[PDB]
Amino acid sequence: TEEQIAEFKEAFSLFDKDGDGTITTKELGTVMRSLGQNPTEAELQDMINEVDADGNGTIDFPEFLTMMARKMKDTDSEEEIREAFRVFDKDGNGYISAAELRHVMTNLGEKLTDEEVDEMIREADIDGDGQVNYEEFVQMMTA
Amino acid sequence: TEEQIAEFKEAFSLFDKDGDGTITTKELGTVMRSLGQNPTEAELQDMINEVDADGNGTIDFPEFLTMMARKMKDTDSEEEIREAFRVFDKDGNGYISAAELRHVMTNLGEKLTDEEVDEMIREADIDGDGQVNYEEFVQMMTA
Amino acid sequence: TEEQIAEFKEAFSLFDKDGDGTITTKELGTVMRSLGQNPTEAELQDMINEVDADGNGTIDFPEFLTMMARKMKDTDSEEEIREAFRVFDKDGNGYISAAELRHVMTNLGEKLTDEEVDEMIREADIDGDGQVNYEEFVQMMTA
Amino acid sequence: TEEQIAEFKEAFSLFDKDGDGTITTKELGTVMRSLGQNPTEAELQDMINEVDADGNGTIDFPEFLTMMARKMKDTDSEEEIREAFRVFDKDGNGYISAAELRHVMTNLGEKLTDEEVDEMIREADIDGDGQVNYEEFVQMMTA
Amino acid sequence: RNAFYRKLQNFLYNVLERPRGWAFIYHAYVFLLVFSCLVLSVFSTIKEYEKSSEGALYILEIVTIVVFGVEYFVRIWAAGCCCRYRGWRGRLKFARKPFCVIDIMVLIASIAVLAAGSQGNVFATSALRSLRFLQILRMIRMDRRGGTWKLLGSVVYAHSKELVTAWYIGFLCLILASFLVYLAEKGENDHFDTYADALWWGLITLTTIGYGDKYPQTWNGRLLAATFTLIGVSFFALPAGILGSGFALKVQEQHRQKHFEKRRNPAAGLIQSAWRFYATNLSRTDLHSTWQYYERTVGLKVSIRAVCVMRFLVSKRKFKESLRPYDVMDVIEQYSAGHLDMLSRIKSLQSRVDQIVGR
Amino acid sequence: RNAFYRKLQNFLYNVLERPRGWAFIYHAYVFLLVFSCLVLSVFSTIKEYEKSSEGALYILEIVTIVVFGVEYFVRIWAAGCCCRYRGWRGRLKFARKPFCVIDIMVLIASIAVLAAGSQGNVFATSALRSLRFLQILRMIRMDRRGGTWKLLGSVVYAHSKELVTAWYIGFLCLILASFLVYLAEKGENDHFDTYADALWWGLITLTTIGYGDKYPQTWNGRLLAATFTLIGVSFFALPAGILGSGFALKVQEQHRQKHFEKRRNPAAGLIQSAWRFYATNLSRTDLHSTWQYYERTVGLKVSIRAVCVMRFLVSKRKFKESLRPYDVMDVIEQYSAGHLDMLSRIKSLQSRVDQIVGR
Amino acid sequence: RNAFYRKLQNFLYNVLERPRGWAFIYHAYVFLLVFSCLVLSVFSTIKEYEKSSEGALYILEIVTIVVFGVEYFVRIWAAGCCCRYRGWRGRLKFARKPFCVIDIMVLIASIAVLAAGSQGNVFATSALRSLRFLQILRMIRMDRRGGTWKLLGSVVYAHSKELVTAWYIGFLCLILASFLVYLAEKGENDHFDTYADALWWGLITLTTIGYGDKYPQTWNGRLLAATFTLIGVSFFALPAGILGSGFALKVQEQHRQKHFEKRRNPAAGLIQSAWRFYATNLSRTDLHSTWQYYERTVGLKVSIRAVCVMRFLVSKRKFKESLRPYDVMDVIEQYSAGHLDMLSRIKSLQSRVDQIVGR
Amino acid sequence: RNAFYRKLQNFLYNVLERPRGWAFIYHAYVFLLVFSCLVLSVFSTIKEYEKSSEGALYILEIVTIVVFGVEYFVRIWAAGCCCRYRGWRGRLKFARKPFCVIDIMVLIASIAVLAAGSQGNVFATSALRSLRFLQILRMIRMDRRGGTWKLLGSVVYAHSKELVTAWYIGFLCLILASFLVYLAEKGENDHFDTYADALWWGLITLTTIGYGDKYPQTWNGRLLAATFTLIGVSFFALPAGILGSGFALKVQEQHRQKHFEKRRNPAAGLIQSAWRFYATNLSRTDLHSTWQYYERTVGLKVSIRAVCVMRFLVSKRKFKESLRPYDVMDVIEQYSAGHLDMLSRIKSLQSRVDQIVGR
Ligand SMILES: C#CCn1nc(NC(=O)C(CCC)CCC)c2cccc(OC(F)F)c21
Repeated sequence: TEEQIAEFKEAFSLFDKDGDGTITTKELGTVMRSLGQNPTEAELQDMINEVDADGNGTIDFPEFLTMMARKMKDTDSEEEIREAFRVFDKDGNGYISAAELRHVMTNLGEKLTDEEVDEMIREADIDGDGQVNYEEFVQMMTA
Repeated sequence: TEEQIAEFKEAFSLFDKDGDGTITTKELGTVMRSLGQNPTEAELQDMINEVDADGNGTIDFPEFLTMMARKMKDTDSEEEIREAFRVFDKDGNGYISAAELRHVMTNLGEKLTDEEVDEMIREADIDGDGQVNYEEFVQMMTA
Repeated sequence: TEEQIAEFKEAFSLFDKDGDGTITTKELGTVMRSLGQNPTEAELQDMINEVDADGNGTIDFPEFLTMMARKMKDTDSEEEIREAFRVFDKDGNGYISAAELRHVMTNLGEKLTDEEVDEMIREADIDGDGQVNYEEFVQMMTA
Repeated sequence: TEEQIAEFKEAFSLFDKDGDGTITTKELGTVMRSLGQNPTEAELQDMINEVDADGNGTIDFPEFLTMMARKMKDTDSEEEIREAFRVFDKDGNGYISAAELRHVMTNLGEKLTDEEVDEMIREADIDGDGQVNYEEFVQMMTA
Repeated sequence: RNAFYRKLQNFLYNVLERPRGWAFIYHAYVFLLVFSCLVLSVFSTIKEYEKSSEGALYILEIVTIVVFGVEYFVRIWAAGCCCRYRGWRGRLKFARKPFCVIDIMVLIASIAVLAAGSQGNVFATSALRSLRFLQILRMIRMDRRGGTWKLLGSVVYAHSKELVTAWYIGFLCLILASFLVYLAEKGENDHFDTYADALWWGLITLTTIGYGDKYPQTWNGRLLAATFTLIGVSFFALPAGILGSGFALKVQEQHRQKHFEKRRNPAAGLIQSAWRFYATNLSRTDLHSTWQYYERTVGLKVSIRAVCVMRFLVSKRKFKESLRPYDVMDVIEQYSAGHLDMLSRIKSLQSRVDQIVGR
Repeated sequence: RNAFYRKLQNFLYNVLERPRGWAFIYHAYVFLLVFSCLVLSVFSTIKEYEKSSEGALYILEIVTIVVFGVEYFVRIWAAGCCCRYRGWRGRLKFARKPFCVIDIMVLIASIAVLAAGSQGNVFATSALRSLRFLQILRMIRMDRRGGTWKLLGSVVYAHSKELVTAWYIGFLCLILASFLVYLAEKGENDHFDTYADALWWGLITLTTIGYGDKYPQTWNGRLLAATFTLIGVSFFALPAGILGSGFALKVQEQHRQKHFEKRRNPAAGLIQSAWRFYATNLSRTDLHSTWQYYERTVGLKVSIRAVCVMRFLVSKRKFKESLRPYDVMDVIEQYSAGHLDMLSRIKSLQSRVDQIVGR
Repeated sequence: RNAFYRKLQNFLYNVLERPRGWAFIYHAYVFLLVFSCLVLSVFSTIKEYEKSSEGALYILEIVTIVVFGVEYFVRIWAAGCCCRYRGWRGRLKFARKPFCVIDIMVLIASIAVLAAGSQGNVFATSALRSLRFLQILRMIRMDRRGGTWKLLGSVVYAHSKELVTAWYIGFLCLILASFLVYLAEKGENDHFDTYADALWWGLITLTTIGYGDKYPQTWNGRLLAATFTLIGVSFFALPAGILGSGFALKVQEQHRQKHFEKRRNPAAGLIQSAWRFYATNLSRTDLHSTWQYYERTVGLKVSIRAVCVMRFLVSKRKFKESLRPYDVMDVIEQYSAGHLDMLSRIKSLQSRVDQIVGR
Repeated sequence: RNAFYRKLQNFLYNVLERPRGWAFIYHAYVFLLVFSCLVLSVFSTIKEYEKSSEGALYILEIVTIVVFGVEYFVRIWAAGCCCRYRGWRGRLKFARKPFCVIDIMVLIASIAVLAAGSQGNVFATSALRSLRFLQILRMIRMDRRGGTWKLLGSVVYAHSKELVTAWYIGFLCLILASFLVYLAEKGENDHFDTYADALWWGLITLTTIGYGDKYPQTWNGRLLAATFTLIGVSFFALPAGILGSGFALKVQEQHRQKHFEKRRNPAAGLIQSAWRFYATNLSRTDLHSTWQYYERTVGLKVSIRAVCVMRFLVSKRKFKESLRPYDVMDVIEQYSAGHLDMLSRIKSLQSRVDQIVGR
């Protein structure tokens, strides 16, 4: 829709500082420093790599839009998320106690707040028992 | 006895600074800095881990009291002390010269004063020969 | 020719600062710092080693002239350049796309400008197709 | 002889600063800093170890005198010096060119002056040919 | 007892599908039983011990059909425990697994051969062949994962060049030695009548089997046999040594790497990034409120989505390079990064102290 | 000579129980003697050399009973040296050790068989069997610790998966090759009368024993035997190579790790912490005066006790993780800690110089 | 279709000369065909299966001559793809390669023997010998690079001392054991008639071939044979184990080093330095204008040339020491440089802060 | 030509005593000649080939005596080159070397046996035995250093525990399997008449020699033989694999360590310290003037001497710990020192910046 393209252009201009039609490492760094979290240049370079396909060293509008058009279902993302959940699956059956996620999922890496983890629980834990089954949850997210 | 519980509460309050009913890493660090020895945060975290069972990151009164109720005899501490003595037993028979302890036991790790090592000698060395036998000494401590 | 020897002496004096008849590490360092690129003492010592044969720790006029008399054809330089090109030869046949050189040859190590790489292309790429053949090019340079 | 003992006591007092009858690491460090070469605490501790036999952490007069009474012949020093010379013996026959010693012996480790190396040459090189034979030289030093 | 039932079902599933520890004991017993049956089948071939072996074999066949049926039903129940196969349809989906269908086919074949033997029309040879083949089939089924084949193939491919060198050199040595000994003996020795016999002798010698039917009996034949065997035996023994050393080195490297562990950080990042990227919803009361929180920390919508996917993508890559960490890669890359970082900070110290001097 | 007596007793105990170095010589001699006896026993079975072997065996049996009795008494004395078995009751407690009681039982059995032979009523077969079994029993006793069995089991378990792969693949290859060669030969060759004979041939071939009683004699039989043996021999030789390589790698890793040493620091921490935690007395004139000293450096009683136990506890863990240090764990953890510490201190430098600029 | 033709020609060249991956399949097939022919040739030697084997061998010989001719022509075309052999003269130059000329010689020999068989004058023995030798020649040609021989020689030389120790000790043990068993048996056993027979027995025993024609039959002979074989078998098996372990360790070290990669930096430096050193021209419009640019950044001519060659020279050395990087050399040298650099910068910090205190 | 004579003498000495590279060729030739002689001697034992073998053996004996005499004289000259054996007395001292005297004794024995054969009184058997023993003696002399024995002993001792485990377990398995098979067969099979025969069978089976004279022929005997051999063969093959893997690992570790090198610094320090400690003379015009220089840089005499000896002593120790550097010790100690130094300097930075803040 044209509204989505207008949103894309507006925010691409917002990120753009000098106005060269592309988003550089410093632009992402400063905008997400305003976001509170200070990155490392390696992370910004990683973003430059994963968006850009021509190796321009920045993020251009066409690649931005193409990455925008790719939703979770069209990402071939099932294997990665399943494996990530499995590595955290101590029993190996496929059930994880919500308390386990609260203790670990909010205590490691990009730690999340209580609201986010509880929303994860009420989303994946349809039965509301605490034995979250990651396979069905990730499959229905990727639907 | 109630006197022991009163002592426990009094000192737990003494260690407590803000008054949250629990002893944090900084409280132990500052109190044992007043004690003369400056720790490392790893040591304080190790204490927090060893006392606390619910992973609160501090030391609470119930775990304090439970650790208090555990005397040496009820610690399953025989194997560790026997092995530690054995690693220092050069001959391997079980006899160590008190001069050996004085040279080494007060020259490595948490070095102790002459009074402490001589008291060790007169305690373990019942025969008063200098050939301290660690097995019987540790067993009778653990009695 | 005598003109070449006069040039050699003039520039050897130019490099010489104190006037001892030899060029030291500091002389090379300062002259090529004026050249824009700041070296490391290891590089200057490497030059001192490669020119000098008596291990004087500097560069003397005789070794300078002897190194001057050695042109590429009399350097036994074919194997090294062929191997260097081969390590960059992805296909292994012997043809490299000029775009590949532009992307890599000017993006790694002693990166060169667009003019230099394009001159490389028009020199080695006699056919003007972009499939530069390093073997013939290096052989004719070494001619 | 009594003169030697008087010399020993005089210099032991000279090294002594506080006057405790023993030479500490700092005393050796400062005296050999006055000597021009600044040591490392590891070297001073090594000296403390090699003199002292009771592990006092310093150098006492008795051990000083006992080390004084030990001349090269009574040191069992033949094997070490022979092996050290052999490791430098490129040919392995036992002959080393005096020029080799001048290039290396005065360019590595405790580099020595031209006078010292030339005196080494005229001492070991009895024949005066430059093919110094280390075995006989070291044996006659150890005589 | 919901808790008790779930615990017991999980325990049986672990024993029957993921025998980490003591559970292997049970499997061993089953194998033993199957193996015992196989041995009895062999004794059934011999005509001298036909009666006793046949009786014991029939008893053991009844026992093993009973045990296999019980195990198959309990395994169906256990797979029922697993969420992937919850419900009747899930259990049926599990039962379509190739090894499960193979096992049920073997069970049906065993009960069928027993019933046919009861009928008596089936010939004894047919029943014996059937039961032997079913026994070997369950023996193969014991693996249930192809782990042994995969490991052997991995180690063989790792040393493909060395193994091919061994095979090639040993083959050349075998051909040459066999031909030379054939020339030396030929008519003098009855054993080496034809070059095929010489090749058979060479193969049986270099492999060190040495049956003794074929062996040189002439001075030149024996001399050449000695010179060539002294190297051919080693060449033919090479592959076993190469594979054994490779297996031991692989075991060492695994006991180091898998004992490293210290992972799940990229997996946690992947979980977080997937959660946030799903959260990029159409302004509903779900995590997209948390997305308003995230954007608060700072048209803009797209950037939000962009960054979320980006973490997702980067997180993916991390886990992908963290799935099988290599000690040498980890150490070299960490050393490079750390030393370069320290050097850069040191140069920052030099610049800052220079400006302080200026100040 | 109290000092001399203690020194001699300790020397004998070290030789008889902890033979670190040259003491092994003595043990070897004993083994040799025992081994010699065993060999003589074998010669006693042969009816041709009965007389001389029997005479030498009786002489050696007298010698070995004498030596074993002397050694047992001296070992009792030596165990007496050890503090764990000081006194008559301590020596008796030591004598209850399973290997000591086994040795004394063997000694009584040997003297009993000698006495029975003197009586003459005991049959020669009984005495021969008895002495052979006692000899093998002392041979087993030579280990005295189970070290060989423990080491073999450890290395086998370490390579359990690889060994099982080798066994499984070799077994499948043996079955398949034996069956194919049986089909190829069957009636053509008298050797392969029955599938049991074919299995025997396959086992004797793939193991490379190659007795020669069984061997294919048909073109197709020989062809299949060649193709299958070329791989089966390697498969059956695999386990020896895997175990040997594992043993060598274990020896290398041990010669590195146990050669590290540089330990006893956590053990010293344990000694100190146990001393201080015992010192937490009821305000008596013992170390609790040193506890008043410790608290001076700073109701409070409990805290004192608390901290003491804490060191105790923490010290324990350290020794527990320092009992068998791993080079990879040590290096990785020290690198992480050191580099993180240096980076944090560098950032502290940046902050401090920034404030200095502010100052 | 210029692009299509070039792509197809490159694909065929890669398959026929540089079979990295799936291309090996094709080669395997060819080998199989050749190998099959060889086997048929063996069956041709046997007089019983002469007819069928000869017919199949003739059919396969026609097939293989056709295939080899097609492959040779296509390989000529493929080498034509390579720039080194572009044009008719380039293709002819390629065809002078020793393996190519060997292959064409084998092809001519095969067609010639087929034509002679068609004529009928050529004796059957001549044709059989010719075809067998051509088959083995193509088998050798399969390597086409000498890779197997080079790898085997490298590993053998690496363990030259250990292999020589094994050979020497095994030879001494063989001589000693054979002589002792000869003395023990000599006239008692018909097998050990002469010391040559004893040596043959010893060689066949220590190698573990154990034909069974020769074996001790006396008590002392068997005793000595046992004592000496228990060690001789291990000594003779040593070389296979040493070579196998060496091969496995080499594979591990290669799978680490070649998996490092992270190179071409010195190669890029070489390219740049050669470009600049060629650029030192006689003041023409070529890169020497870029040389005026280079000198602008600063009689002088020589210095320019000097520095260019200098980079060249140093670049060379770098690539020469970067051709086969050694993990131990890299790590040790980088650690030394990095720690010394950090220490020197730290002392610079001490000096600068001291002067700041002075300031 | 003094220079030419010295160069040639040194070249010959290097070839005959320190054959680093191509010189080995010559030695090989000599070995070949000696080996050839040995083989001829074997052919001399056979009565059928007596004449031709004897003639060739006499020719080769003359050739080898000539060559050995020439080599011995040239080796005396070469040792004359070495400074250790300069002069007539030095050369005579060299000739007292045990291997040189052994070689001359062998030479005299060979010439003596040749002269006796010329006389004819000496019996042919005496001459044959003499020449065979001299040949083996020179074969042993080929080592000339005991390097092979030393290396084998080192590797065996390194794996002493593992080898003893293998021997012990294999011996127990052999005894048990032989006894069980003896019980199974006993009277049924003529082969296993006595337990000695069963032990012989077990030894020949587990070693995989498999002569074929002895083999079980009963169902229970064959069953037990299979079960026990499946493990006994591996146990008996273990030692070869363990030793081979140990040799390969030792070769790898040496090719790393000796490839390190980067030494002679402690040796240079030792040289300097010995020079200075000798210089501590009685105030003569020798280096003691340099000692006055050294003391100038600063009764005092003793301190000078003290410090000189001190360097000497420390230098000694350094070389002693630098003679055989260990990669793990080097890396661990350097890492500890470097990181502790950097941490201490960082804390110095913190203290200095704190005082600067105070300033
Ligand atoms: C020990 C022993 C037995 N053994 N093993 C040998 N094998 C090899 O050398 C390489 C061949 C390549 C040089 C095998 C690796 C392919 C060998 C060679 C000559 C003499 C031998 O016996 C003698 F020395 F007693 C040999």
